[PDB]
Amino acid sequence: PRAKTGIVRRRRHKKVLKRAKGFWGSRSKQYRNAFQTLLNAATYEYRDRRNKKRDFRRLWIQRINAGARLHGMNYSTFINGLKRANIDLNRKVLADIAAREPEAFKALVDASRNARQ
Amino acid sequence: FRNKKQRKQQVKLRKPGFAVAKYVRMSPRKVRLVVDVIRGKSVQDAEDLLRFIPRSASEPVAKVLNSAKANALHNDEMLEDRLFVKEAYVDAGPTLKRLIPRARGSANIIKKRTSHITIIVAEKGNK
Amino acid sequence: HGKAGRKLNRNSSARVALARAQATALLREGRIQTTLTKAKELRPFVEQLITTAKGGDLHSRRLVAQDIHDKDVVRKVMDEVAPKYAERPGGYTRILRVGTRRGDGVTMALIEL
Amino acid sequence: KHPVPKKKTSKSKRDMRRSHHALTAPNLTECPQCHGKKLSHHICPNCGYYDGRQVLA
Amino acid sequence: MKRTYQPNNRKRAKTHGFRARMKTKSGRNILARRRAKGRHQLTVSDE
RNA sequence: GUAGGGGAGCGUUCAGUCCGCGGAGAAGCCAUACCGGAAGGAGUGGUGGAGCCGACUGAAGUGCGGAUGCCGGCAUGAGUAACGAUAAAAGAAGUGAGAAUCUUCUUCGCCGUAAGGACAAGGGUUCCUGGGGAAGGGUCGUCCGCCCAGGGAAAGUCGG
RNA sequence: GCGAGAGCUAACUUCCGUAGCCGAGAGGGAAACAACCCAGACCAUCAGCUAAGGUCCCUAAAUGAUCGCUCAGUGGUUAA
RNA sequence: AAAGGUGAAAAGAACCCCGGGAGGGGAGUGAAAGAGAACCUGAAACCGUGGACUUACAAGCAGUCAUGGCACCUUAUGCG
Ligand SMILES: [Mg+2]
Ligand SMILES: [Mg+2]
Ligand SMILES: [Mg+2]
Ligand SMILES: [Mg+2]
Ligand SMILES: [Mg+2]
Ligand SMILES: [Mg+2]
Ligand SMILES: [Mg+2]
Ligand SMILES: [Mg+2]
Ligand SMILES: [Mg+2]
Ligand SMILES: [Mg+2]
Ligand SMILES: [Mg+2]
Ligand SMILES: [Mg+2]
Ligand SMILES: [Mg+2]
Ligand SMILES: [Mg+2]
Ligand SMILES: [Mg+2]
Ligand SMILES: [Mg+2]
Ligand SMILES: [Mg+2]
Ligand SMILES: [Mg+2]
Ligand SMILES: [Mg+2]
Ligand SMILES: [Mg+2]
Ligand SMILES: [Mg+2]
Ligand SMILES: [Mg+2]
Ligand SMILES: [Mg+2]
Ligand SMILES: [Mg+2]
Ligand SMILES: [Mg+2]
Ligand SMILES: [Mg+2]
Ligand SMILES: [Mg+2]
Ligand SMILES: [Mg+2]
Ligand SMILES: [Mg+2]
Ligand SMILES: [Mg+2]
Ligand SMILES: [Mg+2]
Ligand SMILES: [Mg+2]
Ligand SMILES: [Mg+2]
Ligand SMILES: [Mg+2]
Repeated sequence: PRAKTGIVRRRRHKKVLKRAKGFWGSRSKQYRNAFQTLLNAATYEYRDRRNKKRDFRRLWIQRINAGARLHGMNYSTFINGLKRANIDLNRKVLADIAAREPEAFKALVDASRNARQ
Repeated sequence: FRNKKQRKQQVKLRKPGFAVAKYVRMSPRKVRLVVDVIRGKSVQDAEDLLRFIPRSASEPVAKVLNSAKANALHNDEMLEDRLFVKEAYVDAGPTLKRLIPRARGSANIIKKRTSHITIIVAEKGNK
Repeated sequence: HGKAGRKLNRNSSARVALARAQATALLREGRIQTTLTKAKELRPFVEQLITTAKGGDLHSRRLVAQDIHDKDVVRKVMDEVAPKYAERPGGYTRILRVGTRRGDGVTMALIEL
Repeated sequence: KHPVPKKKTSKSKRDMRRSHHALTAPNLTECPQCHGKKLSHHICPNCGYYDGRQVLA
Repeated sequence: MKRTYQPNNRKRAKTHGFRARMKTKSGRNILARRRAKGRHQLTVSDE
């Protein structure tokens, strides 16, 4: 008995083309370029998952550095005197405190400096 | 309603303001070129503009605007002195392929595009 | 670039054989239908030919006899039309732009007396 | 010799090329006598009226 | 310039025809081996 | 984790068998933000018009982006190049639904040991009348060597 | 990279030996950069410490601290 | 060589409408004309009309990932 593709291929293909939208030109419309575009897209997804884990960390950091400096502290010195008084805060939170909660950041500062000297 | 079959029974399709130049021997893009000026304009305007556009596809296009106006006034009981070009477009027909000889032995597929010219007339009022 | 005339994508021998047959009919029948250009080509040459014919003397009739080859027509402009044109200094012709056409899609014109 | 195109062109550019091919609409007016519509400086085609009558109805 | 095919009725027939094709063995053979392929065009006699 | 060996499975058809659906609508197709670890598979909505899902088992022409792969369709180049000899055309008149192109007229231009005429070879109704205009015509066509129908070809001395 | 031969103590050179690496290795660093320095990615996280390598701005992190040098932009390409 | 399919049955569309026509818009038949003779489904490339959000100091394997804007609300008001 013979068994044409009949259906399967159109199936596979559409799957890709439905992943494949928003894509500029041919990419969103022809299979090969679509599936392809998606190979690379794969690479970018994986890496950029861990990557965003980096990037956010960076962001939090610069916000804290700011905070410290807003009084007279370095990031490194603030964070270090916040290791010294053992104030074991996540730094994401520290950003949050720093930019949305003023006088709190103030206190955490005075603390870090105290524990530093 | 309930069944699709029941809807089929009950309603029928009426086409309001619509007519169709089918299988017309002219290339789509050309004919579009005329038609881009008709669209959305005081339907009589279209009859005038189409007397002084100097392209070849003026005439089949106008022919279809009288058909629409016709079908719109008669078959659909509309209002001449307020009728207009709600829609206008053209798409491809079955394109008509024949061979031309060329230098040395070579040959060539030369395509005589057809056009489905189509206009939809309508009633234009502001309030 | 002070040059002057039309080449009317014909040679130079042609150019003449034309405006000579065209003057021949414009004089032969008061007005003609013909391309707007070839008209603004036929205006001042017919016109000048009017001013040759407007003169009486045998000369002027051989002068005309050169450009307008058919006797009847010559005789017409000589005897009939040119005299009629006496008191008028110029403007023995005028030009009218009608419209388009199918094949060539060219503007078109009536040129008359 | 024999220059060809390197890559097929896109729908996008191609239709940026066409960006001008757009026809200009005969700027028309209504013709004081017979009442169809005339082209400025030409004969109103229905009657034959440029100021009196010329080409005929 | 001038071409391969310059028709000649007598040539055509005296060359490819039926009295001709039957005159030889391998032409009998051509014949029936054509017939089998259901030729309407049996032979240039049949033009 | 490459060549490679091993492990478990997803989907396609045909087949045996059971659960069973279907004109209050099958398959196929179309949309989507649900589910599964993945091959995949469900819900509902629109299409369609008469067939089909599911489980278990069996057998395979059983899963394609590539092969300057094969068939077909449609894109690019492009409204570009070209319209096939630089012998040349004008005006009037007519016809038609529509005419630069078809039909009259009057001229002009070109061939004239030809670009005239008569045969042969080849072609096969292309001839004539009346009609047609899809396509063939390198544009247009009311026209034609194209389409339709009807007619036309006559030998004792020519030729066999 | 270390050992030698052929070379011109030439080669992104070639022919052996030997370790690691790429091949079949992603991740950070060396601007960029198969081989080099750190390091071997089973998925998830908007969580923390470090390595090589860094901390004026681009660009995360001391325009740090003290004892000095060079003033040539050396740094940021060679010799008698 | 490529060539297949209206409907259950021709009941094959009298008749009015724009056009020389082609083609279409009714009507009328049928269950359906979302079957009308280029007559079963009608995928994709490919060409268009409309609409949303966008785009004329910008450097690009066209993605990814983060955030803001705007829009929408039938596995769908939140992980959207
Ligand atoms: Mg990390
Ligand atoms: Mg009914
Ligand atoms: Mg040839
Ligand atoms: Mg020219
Ligand atoms: Mg000469
Ligand atoms: Mg079965
Ligand atoms: Mg089946
Ligand atoms: Mg392929
Ligand atoms: Mg190539
Ligand atoms: Mg152009
Ligand atoms: Mg070009
Ligand atoms: Mg050009
Ligand atoms: Mg050209
Ligand atoms: Mg020619
Ligand atoms: Mg010429
Ligand atoms: Mg006459
Ligand atoms: Mg008439
Ligand atoms: Mg001609
Ligand atoms: Mg001859
Ligand atoms: Mg004839
Ligand atoms: Mg034609
Ligand atoms: Mg007629
Ligand atoms: Mg080597
Ligand atoms: Mg290898
Ligand atoms: Mg690496
Ligand atoms: Mg690296
Ligand atoms: Mg890097
Ligand atoms: Mg290297
Ligand atoms: Mg360190
Ligand atoms: Mg910084
Ligand atoms: Mg009809
Ligand atoms: Mg749009
Ligand atoms: Mg700028
Ligand atoms: Mg801008």
